[PDB]
Formats: sequence, C-alpha cells, structure tokens
Amino acid sequence: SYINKPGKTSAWRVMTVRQQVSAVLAYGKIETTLKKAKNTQKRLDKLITLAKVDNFNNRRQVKKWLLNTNLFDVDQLMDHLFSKVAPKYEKTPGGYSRVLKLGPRRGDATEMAILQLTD
Amino acid sequence: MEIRGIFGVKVGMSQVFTTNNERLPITVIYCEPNQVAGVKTEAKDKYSATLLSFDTVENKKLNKPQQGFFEKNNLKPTKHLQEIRNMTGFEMGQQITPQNLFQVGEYVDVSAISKGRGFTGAIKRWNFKIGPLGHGAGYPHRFQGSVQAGRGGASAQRVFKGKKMSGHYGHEKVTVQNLRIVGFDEANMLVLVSGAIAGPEGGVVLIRTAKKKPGVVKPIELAVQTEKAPE
Amino acid sequence: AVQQRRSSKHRRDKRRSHDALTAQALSVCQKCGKKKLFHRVCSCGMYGDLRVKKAY
Amino acid sequence: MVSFMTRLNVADNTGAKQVGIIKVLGSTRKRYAFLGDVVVVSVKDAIPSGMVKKGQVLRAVIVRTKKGQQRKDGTHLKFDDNACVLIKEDKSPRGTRIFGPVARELRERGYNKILSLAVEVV
Amino acid sequence: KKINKQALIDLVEQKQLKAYVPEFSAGDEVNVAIKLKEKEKVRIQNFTGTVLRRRGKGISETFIVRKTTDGIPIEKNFQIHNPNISIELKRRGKVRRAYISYMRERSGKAAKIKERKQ
RNA sequence: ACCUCGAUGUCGACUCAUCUCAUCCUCGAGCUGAAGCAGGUUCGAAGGGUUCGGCUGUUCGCCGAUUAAAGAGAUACGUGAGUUGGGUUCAAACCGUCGUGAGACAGGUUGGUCCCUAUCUAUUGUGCCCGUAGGAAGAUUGAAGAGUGUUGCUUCUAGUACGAGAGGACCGAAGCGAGGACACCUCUUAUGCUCCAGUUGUAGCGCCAGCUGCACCGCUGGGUAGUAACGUGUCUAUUAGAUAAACGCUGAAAGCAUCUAAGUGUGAAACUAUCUCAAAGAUUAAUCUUCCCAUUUCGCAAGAAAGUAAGAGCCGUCAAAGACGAUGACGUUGAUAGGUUACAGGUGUAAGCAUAGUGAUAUGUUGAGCUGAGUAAUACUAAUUGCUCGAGGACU
RNA sequence: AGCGAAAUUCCUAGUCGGGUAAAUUCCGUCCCGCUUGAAUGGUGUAACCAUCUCUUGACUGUCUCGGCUAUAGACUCGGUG
RNA sequence: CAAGGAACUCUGCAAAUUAACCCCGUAAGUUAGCGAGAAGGGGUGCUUAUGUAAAAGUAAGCCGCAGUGAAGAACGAGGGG
Ligand SMILES: [K+]
Ligand SMILES: [Mg+2]
Ligand SMILES: [Mg+2]
Ligand SMILES: [Mg+2]
Ligand SMILES: [Mg+2]
Ligand SMILES: [Mg+2]
Ligand SMILES: [Mg+2]
Ligand SMILES: [Mg+2]
Ligand SMILES: [Mg+2]
Ligand SMILES: [Mg+2]
Ligand SMILES: [Mg+2]
Ligand SMILES: [Mg+2]
Ligand SMILES: [Mg+2]
Ligand SMILES: [Mg+2]
Ligand SMILES: [Mg+2]
Ligand SMILES: [Mg+2]
Ligand SMILES: [Mg+2]
Ligand SMILES: [Mg+2]
Ligand SMILES: [Mg+2]
Ligand SMILES: [Mg+2]
Ligand SMILES: [Mg+2]
Ligand SMILES: [Mg+2]
Ligand SMILES: [Mg+2]
Ligand SMILES: [Mg+2]
Ligand SMILES: [Mg+2]
Ligand SMILES: [Mg+2]
Ligand SMILES: [Mg+2]
Ligand SMILES: [Mg+2]
Ligand SMILES: [Mg+2]
Ligand SMILES: [Mg+2]
Ligand SMILES: [Mg+2]
Ligand SMILES: [Mg+2]
Ligand SMILES: [Mg+2]
Ligand SMILES: [Mg+2]
Ligand SMILES: [Mg+2]
Ligand SMILES: [Mg+2]
Ligand SMILES: [Mg+2]
Ligand SMILES: [Mg+2]
Ligand SMILES: [Mg+2]
Ligand SMILES: [Mg+2]
Ligand SMILES: [Mg+2]
Ligand SMILES: [Mg+2]
Ligand SMILES: [Mg+2]
Ligand SMILES: [Mg+2]
Ligand SMILES: [Mg+2]
Ligand SMILES: [Mg+2]
Ligand SMILES: [Mg+2]
Ligand SMILES: [Mg+2]
Ligand SMILES: [Mg+2]
Ligand SMILES: [Mg+2]
Ligand SMILES: [Mg+2]
Ligand SMILES: [Mg+2]
Ligand SMILES: [Mg+2]
Ligand SMILES: [Mg+2]
Ligand SMILES: [Mg+2]
Ligand SMILES: [Mg+2]
Ligand SMILES: [Zn+2]
Repeated sequence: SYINKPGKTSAWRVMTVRQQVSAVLAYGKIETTLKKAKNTQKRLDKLITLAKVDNFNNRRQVKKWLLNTNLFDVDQLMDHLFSKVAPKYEKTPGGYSRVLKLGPRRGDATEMAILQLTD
Repeated sequence: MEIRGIFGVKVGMSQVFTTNNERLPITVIYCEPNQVAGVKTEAKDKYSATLLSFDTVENKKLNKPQQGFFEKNNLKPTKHLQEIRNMTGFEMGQQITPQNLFQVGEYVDVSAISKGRGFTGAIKRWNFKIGPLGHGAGYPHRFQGSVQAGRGGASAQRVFKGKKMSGHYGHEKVTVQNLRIVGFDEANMLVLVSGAIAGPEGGVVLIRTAKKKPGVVKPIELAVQTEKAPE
Repeated sequence: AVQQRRSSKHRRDKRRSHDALTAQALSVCQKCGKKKLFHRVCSCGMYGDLRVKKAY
Repeated sequence: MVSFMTRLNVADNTGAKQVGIIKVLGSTRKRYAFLGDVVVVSVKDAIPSGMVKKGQVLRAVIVRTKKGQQRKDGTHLKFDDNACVLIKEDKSPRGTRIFGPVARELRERGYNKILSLAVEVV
Repeated sequence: KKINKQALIDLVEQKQLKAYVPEFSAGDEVNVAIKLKEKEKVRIQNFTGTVLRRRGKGISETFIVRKTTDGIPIEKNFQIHNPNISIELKRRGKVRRAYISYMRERSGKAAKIKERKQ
C-alpha cells in the first residue's frame, strides 16, 4: 500500500499542542478529544509556571509555543498571560488546569473532554 | 535436601572491584526480614516445606480472609505468601534474614519472573533465521519457517504439537543457578548477588540454595582503596 | 483461501454468541436528577458541585 | 573482531603488506578472532625483497584489533587497525622485528618471543 | 517501606569509592599508572595520553585515554574508581564538546588541543 | 498402467525441521598378524552434534583450509494458499546439423508476467461461559507432560607404563575455549521523530539581536529512560536405580567342564529419576488454611413474599502488564497518573550586559542555561457522594 | 585463404600457461574442425551500446547477524459495507 | 547500524561511493575526428583591506567535528563475444 497519508507526525503533534494551548490561554475552555486534552495539559501547566517571573527570557521561551488566535494576537496573548492569567496562579503548587470527560460524539463515539483553567 | 530460601525485591544493578583484580557486576536485592508463617511436616502432610510471609503492609490493605488467618496465627500482616520445598529447621513465627541463611560467598540460585515482552514473532522468540532481503524477495521476510511435516495421506498432514511459532514472551518464571553472594548489609537489609537477576527493578525475587553446588562456597573479598586526598 | 463447505445457520450463531452488548454503568446527577453515564459531566454542565459548562 | 576474508596489515619485517584471513582456526564455526587468536592466512600484497611470496598460505596470530576487547578489570583495549604477525609451528615469529605495539593477551597464550621482540606491550 | 532504589545503589557504590577522584574535562592530558601484577611485585606502567570522554555517575565512572606509539594510535577505556589505577592530570585543555570523537579522525598537527579551560 | 487430464504446480537454492539405523564423532565391549602411540574388524548404542569457501542452475562432483566428525536415507526424490525462478518447457533472435521446403534437434547461446483478505481441522498464544454440589479469598501435592543433554585444547599425573631405540600411555585432577541455550543492561557498542548543542537556505514575529514553520527528524556531533548484541552473568554438571553388548563368582542337568536353570554380581552419552518450566476441565474434577451465611410470616421445603454477609464485577487513574481481553497497583481512610519542588544522568558555559577588536569574534558574569520517559517527596488537578451480581449446603 | 573446443566441439569439466588458498565460468595457445570457411560472406577494426560475459579499486546491512526508531496499515471503538 | 566488506546470490540484482563551480593534470589505441568530465588531485564559510562597471581573484584575521555546511547534480579501471 502506497501514497498513504502523511500521518500523525511528531511535527503535527507539536503543532496540535501549540494550537490547543494558545486557544485555551485565549478563551479559557477547550472542547476536544480526551487523549488530546491529556497531552495539552502538560504543556499548559509548563507554560503557566514558567510565566510566573515575567522576565524577557521567559517571554522568549513562551513565544516558541504561543500562536495567533481570534480573540488575541501573539503579542496580546503575551500580555493576557503574563498580566491576567499567570499572576492568579502565584502560589498554587501546580494543577492549574482540569480535564473532565463529556459524552461520546454522535459520529465517532470518541470521548470528548473539556479542558479549563481551574480557579 | 537442606534447602534454604529467602524472598526479596530487586532494586538495581551495580559493580564492585574485588581482590585478585576482577570487576564483578552485581545485583542488589532489598531483603526484608521474612516471617515463618507455617511449617508442613513429612509425616503429617506427606511432604515437608516451609511457608513464609513477607512484604509487610498495613491491615487496611488486606482482605478479610487473609487478615483473619494472620490474626489467628498471630503473625504480622503481609500481602505476600509463598513456600519453599524441603525447608526445615525453623520454628513458627521466627524472623529470618539472609545473614542467618547463607554465607559470605556461597553459591545460590535465583528465581524471578522475567520481564514481559508481549506478542513476539518467531525470530525474536525461537532464535530463528530471517529470510533473504535482496536478490528478489517476497511478502514474508520475517518468516517463521515451513511447518510442513508431510503432504499426502501416508504422512502426518498436520502441524506437530509443540511447534515453534509466534506467541507470548516474557512474564514467566526463570531460574539462574550458581550465583555467588558478594556482601551483606545488615543496616540496610541489603544483599549483593553476583551476575544478573531476571525481572524488572522492584519485582519479587527468590534466593535459594543452589542444587548444583549445595555446599560449595567460593571465597570473595573486596578491594580497599589505597588513594590519599591531595598532597 | 475460501470455505470449501458452507457454514450452517448454527455455527454462525455460535460465533455471534460473544457479540452481545454490555449496559454502560449509569448514575444520577446530584442537581437535576436525570441519568448520566458514570464519571462524566451531565447535560447541565454540573459535575459534582462544579459548574463546568453553561446549561445545554 | 577479525572474521573470514578480512584484509589486515602485518606488523613485522616479512615482505607482506596486505594479508587476507582464510579460516578462524580453533573449532567448528568459530565466528570471530579476538586478540591472541591464531588464523590461517594468504599473502596478497608482498614485496620483492621478502621472505614470503604472494599467494602462499601461512599461519598468523593477531596482535591488534579495531573493535578491541575488554579485560577483567574493566579496561577496554582498542587499537585503530587490525594487525597480525606471521608465526611458525613452534609459535615463533617468522620476522626478526615487530612494528608498533602489541596486546598482552599474547602473554597468556605463550607467544613469549613475540612479546620480547615487540617495541612496547600494552 | 518506601524504597529509594537510587539511594541504596549509591550506598553500595560508596563502599568502594575513592577520596580524591581528580577532575578532568574531555580534552585533557592525564598520566594513568597501571599497577600491573606479575607473579611478584608490581610494575607501574604509565599510559600518559589525551582524555576523550568521561561518562558515568559512581563506581561506574569511566574515561577514555588516547595514545600514539610508533604512529599507531591506541584508545583505552579506564574505570575511574578502580584500584591499582592512579590518575594524575597533567595539562588542562579547551574543547567545545564532551565526547571529542574527531580526535580518532584528526591526527598530527591537527590533533593538538589548545591549553586553558573554563 | 490401478488413482488423478470439469488441473496432484514439476529441478535446484533459502527458512523450518522431523523420523529411521544399515553409526561419521562422542559412549561401552570382544578378537587382532593389538609392545606403546596410532590403527583394522565385529557387537551394543539414535541423547546431542555433524563447518566455511572456489567452479557449475545445479543434486552430484573435483579442489582449498579447518574440525571430534564433516554419516546413509525417508518424509508427493518434505517444504512456491512460505520465498526465489538461476535450470527445464511459450511467443523473439542467432550458431552447428537435418529437411527442396514450411520447420526440427535430452545440440549451444541472449532475453522473457510465479495470483488468493483462511471457513473447517492441525498448531502457537490469550480470553468469556459453565462445571468441580453453599459461596469467596489464599497456599499446596502432582496423574499425564514439555525443555536442555555437543565437545575440544593446554598443564599435572609422567617422559612414568611399554619400547634396542625412535616414540610414547590407560585411569584420574586442574585451567582455558568453540557452538548452542536462558537472563540482564554495571561496563563496551547500535538505536533512541516533543532532549542538548553547532549550522545552511528561505518565509514570518514591523527592524537588530533572539526564536518559529519548511527543506530525509533539513544536515551534522553527542545523548536520558526504554529496546538489543557485538557486550557480561549463568547453564551445557553430578549422582542413584534397572539394563543392552561384554565380563563374572558359586554351581548342576551332562560326577569333568560350564556366566544360568535356582541364588548372587559388574556393566554405555541409550531407559527411569536427579536439573528448568507448566500443570486438579486429572469430569478419576485432589489436599490444607482463613473468612461470610446461619431471619420474620405464609406453606411447602435444595418451596414462596420480603430478609440477611465475605467477595466479585461495572466505571475512573494507570504500567512491573499488554493486539483486544486478561495480569498487577490505586480510587480521597490515596501517592495510581499528571502538575510543582529537589536531584540524578545527558548536552556543554545560555539570553542580556560589560570589556577588547575596525569587524567577524574572544574574554568575565558562567560548570552557566536547557532537558521526553529517570529517582523521591508534595493532594494542587484527575481517580465523585454511584450501580449490579452475590449465602443457609439434598440425602446416603 | 583466413579462423578454429567458437553464439559452432559429441567425446569434453580436451592438454598446457595466466588470473585465485582453491576456477564446469574468463583470457592466450595447441587442432582427429564427428559437423568452420569465404557476399545465407571470411578475417580484423578506432568510437558507440538501458546488449552479453570475466577480473578488479572505492563503496556499502547483499551477507557473518541480526537490532532500534517514525509514520500508514494490521489491532480496538463508532458509521457504511 | 559497532568489527569485517561480496564471505550473499544464478549475477555486486538492489543498495551504497562520486556529484555543482573554479584551479592543476590526463595514458594505451585510432579511421587523427576521438578516447576524455579519461585516470588522479586541490579549493569553496564569515570579516577586514586591495581589486573591478560588477566581479572573479589576491593578502591578513576568526569560528566549527564538518563551510556548493540543507535540495538538485557522473562511481571507476582492464580483457573478450
Ligand atoms: K492428469
Ligand atoms: Mg519536518
Ligand atoms: Mg509480486
Ligand atoms: Mg520487500
Ligand atoms: Mg491410510
Ligand atoms: Mg496420515
Ligand atoms: Mg437461529
Ligand atoms: Mg464475534
Ligand atoms: Mg488392463
Ligand atoms: Mg493418487
Ligand atoms: Mg475439481
Ligand atoms: Mg486446485
Ligand atoms: Mg497450489
Ligand atoms: Mg546397530
Ligand atoms: Mg537421560
Ligand atoms: Mg570471485
Ligand atoms: Mg522416490
Ligand atoms: Mg521435492
Ligand atoms: Mg532430501
Ligand atoms: Mg524416479
Ligand atoms: Mg505447500
Ligand atoms: Mg517451493
Ligand atoms: Mg506467492
Ligand atoms: Mg498448496
Ligand atoms: Mg529463466
Ligand atoms: Mg528474470
Ligand atoms: Mg522461435
Ligand atoms: Mg540445405
Ligand atoms: Mg492430558
Ligand atoms: Mg547504564
Ligand atoms: Mg536576524
Ligand atoms: Mg550410570
Ligand atoms: Mg566355574
Ligand atoms: Mg547397576
Ligand atoms: Mg455425568
Ligand atoms: Mg509519576
Ligand atoms: Mg552568555
Ligand atoms: Mg584451413
Ligand atoms: Mg590460427
Ligand atoms: Mg566461451
Ligand atoms: Mg586452467
Ligand atoms: Mg552463464
Ligand atoms: Mg579462449
Ligand atoms: Mg555457415
Ligand atoms: Mg555463399
Ligand atoms: Mg572474427
Ligand atoms: Mg542497448
Ligand atoms: Mg491511522
Ligand atoms: Mg468497524
Ligand atoms: Mg556496519
Ligand atoms: Mg570498515
Ligand atoms: Mg560467491
Ligand atoms: Mg554460497
Ligand atoms: Mg545498479
Ligand atoms: Mg577508457
Ligand atoms: Mg577472438
Ligand atoms: Zn444535571
């Protein structure tokens, strides 16, 4: 069998994580598949804890992950993260995000999951 | 015969340098004090064995029948129970440690459950040969090997029982014999055994007297470093 | 390779004997009462005492 | 680990620049030859002023290996080229000198003449 | 009954570690004195050469020393915390990596490492 | 010329082998024109082993170098719903020869399509249901079985026994290996696609610097955990019983003799065990220990209505496990997973700043910064306050 | 005439020399050429060939000898079938 | 993909080496046209200065294991039908 689809490559996985984490930081909720939310959670928590010092080095580190969204750009998402979201989690020992399971999709029966910022 | 046995958990592998200038790889076994939970006699049972209890746990992590047995026998609650054949000479309810069982450098054998590997093919399982890769080839490259015994009514016409094909590999008991004990650590309750021990790090391990060399004890001593801090 | 003999209507059902379905475990929501499959957010977006999503 | 049909260099004065392995002497299906092993070889690149001629089948012992081997103390000896010296039935070297260093595994398997004629043993 | 496996392995390794264990980087020249034992006595054989790598954590700490005799380059892997072996750092050199593999490809005037390091 | 022409694919090679003994090696013995060493022949013995290459499609065969040995056969001259198509045997073309010719040759040469998703049975693994007569959780014995079994060199015995000499032992002991097998990752290597660093082109972040996408993971040098050998640990022993060939002791039939008829021995890698693994669906369904059942009424009792527990399952977090089941750990009375903290290992002095240089760049802060899985703590997040199944053991 | 064990040689793996540790293939030569041979042409020939055949340097997983990683399948779930 | 490098196989099938530009050098044979990109080698990055219409080049310095740093670029020799 040949002329197969490119597939879930490592680059595709990193880009998928980037898109979901940018969206979850912009809006605050993501309705995705459970196995994708359980992988985006790691990057979300890592970004939030590294964005707690607010130095230019930390901005350069985050910019390798953030992407442009509808509600914020790549530069205003930075201001939202470092001034609104991250300062809230200033003394929380990890676990800033929660993943909960919704019902199965009508056309896939796959388990959906909502990823949210735990207040 | 007079078989001595102890139970422990493998924690990892290291090396030690010894006198006579050898570098000996060793396996480290954390051996908790084992408690003799039962003794079964030849006359009353038709065989003789000793069943110990090890890997102690709190009472809330144990089922009702097992905790009832432990409280009836007046023993420390443990989640692991197993026996060794032909182990005699130990009173019920006595703590046993490998220091009282084996010597400094005697030969022992070790039994442990092998590391699980799952559904493996014929080549990885039975050390079979792989088919040719170049000069033209076919769909089956990692072929198991022709299972033909006889074609025709005057011959077998069937795959012989016990054939060598793909299947489950790993997670199976295996014993390695004639391993020399290297050192005892009373404070850390830590046994050093030469060679490699089967099983993943953290699994259960049974140390028994070697049936090939029951009384043989080959001397082994470590090396004392002569170095001195900077002059 | 193909069957040289036709499989009857009995071997077919014997193979299908293991094709039966299982009833998924269900529970009752603690704020509206409707049945939801266990360990999952209900229809009101109310999981336990936490408002997850806006009401349907 | 020198194997069947392996071209290697000769570290002695005998006129043989390139030598090819024929058999790993010692047993049936002996796969490899480590330091101190004896092999049967054929001279393939020689010189006019040499004791051996091109095409002769002779017996040699290996002294160096690129792969290398590990000793009991844990030291791993590793050279940068596979070398062998031509020996006689008595285990005596055919050449009058040995070029470069040789291993100590020779010492275990006799070969005292080879060690005494070497530049430095390792 | 929590078992810190790494700690127990460290204790077994400490039983036979050495006190000094002098330091050296990748590109360093050291003098290794092998205490070879014959039937009697010891013949201290020096293996001065250039280091190429130092890997390991404890009793399994090993380093690679490269030497050149009669134009033949020989590379030798020692264990740091091994008795009858003495290491004496001679020259400290500057390299930009931890495993300087190119030394087994570059030779002659191009196999000379500049001094100094940080 | 009995089966098959409404099709039984035919040589050789590769992979996997199994069986027989008319035995090539290893093991035991009798005779010898057997001094010793090395042989010859016969008897017993099938447990294991029985090499790599050059030429040829080759089987065969000759030759080279080893080995203890490079055994003889059968299994559709085993094996194409396992591989190949070199050979034979399609269409093309030529040479030699035959034919007036079209054409032909077990004469030669170049080239030339090898399909099938496995229903039953056989086999390798892994499950559900039920039975084992109350239920459940544990620990066992072992009827019937499976796996391995190869062997060399050196030293000593001992230059002793024997032998004019040359040469050169049986028996026994030790050390080191080759092949095969099991397990493991401390060491050496291979790999290590969300790790580190260097670096090219281009497009972006408005520009420099610094990053991101793409170019085989862009390329290159290393590399955590894991997976493996080329790596390192172990095994390939030993012993007992009954024996084959063979040798016996005591002994008659047959006053002698005689291994045999009674009685009593010796005796092989063969056999039965000792070694490893699995095993009570062994329905002939075994044994031991612990725990939980021991209601109110009506009538009908291995009867009803309700009514009584150990345990198990559904669901969730998982990996010492794993195709999916299953196995194993945990589910708030918790460290199961993620996150956080600290550390290990790996990479190799981060960005920024300051100095120096005209600049590329070097130096100091700086063994700095970064880090997928690794080690251990920490309920911060996810394992909810849920549902179902489940017991009085007939009588003899 | 030329060529000759040949795309031709049955006997034949013809003899000898070279190439290899070892060469039914290859190169040169020998000639009882069963049955070579001169326009169905004979013998040579520089260049060329997705032509055939043999030796060789570098090169490599073709192989000693197998091992690891990533995708798409296979495998599990939902839909068509 | 460590060591070996055709030991594999009917056959180096397939795979692997080389690959662009510039500067040296290039045999036997021949129909004198070729052989021939023969074979065999070296350099390529960045900065400063000199060079030019632009260059190319030249001199000095700097960094890396590696400088058409990634993509696209001929493997070769010998004998025979
Ligand atoms: K027919
Ligand atoms: Mg990419
Ligand atoms: Mg095909
Ligand atoms: Mg293929
Ligand atoms: Mg019949
Ligand atoms: Mg039959
Ligand atoms: Mg029906
Ligand atoms: Mg079904
Ligand atoms: Mg008839
Ligand atoms: Mg028939
Ligand atoms: Mg038919
Ligand atoms: Mg048919
Ligand atoms: Mg067929
Ligand atoms: Mg016989
Ligand atoms: Mg036996
Ligand atoms: Mg050849
Ligand atoms: Mg026949
Ligand atoms: Mg056949
Ligand atoms: Mg046959
Ligand atoms: Mg016939
Ligand atoms: Mg078949
Ligand atoms: Mg076939
Ligand atoms: Mg086929
Ligand atoms: Mg068939
Ligand atoms: Mg053909
Ligand atoms: Mg073909
Ligand atoms: Mg034709
Ligand atoms: Mg005619
Ligand atoms: Mg049975
Ligand atoms: Mg390690
Ligand atoms: Mg820039
Ligand atoms: Mg016996
Ligand atoms: Mg008598
Ligand atoms: Mg007997
Ligand atoms: Mg019945
Ligand atoms: Mg964890
Ligand atoms: Mg810096
Ligand atoms: Mg003539
Ligand atoms: Mg002539
Ligand atoms: Mg010919
Ligand atoms: Mg010849
Ligand atoms: Mg041919
Ligand atoms: Mg000729
Ligand atoms: Mg003619
Ligand atoms: Mg004519
Ligand atoms: Mg001609
Ligand atoms: Mg052509
Ligand atoms: Mg897919
Ligand atoms: Mg489906
Ligand atoms: Mg390789
Ligand atoms: Mg090489
Ligand atoms: Mg060949
Ligand atoms: Mg062959
Ligand atoms: Mg090709
Ligand atoms: Mg030419
Ligand atoms: Mg000619
Ligand atoms: Zn609700």
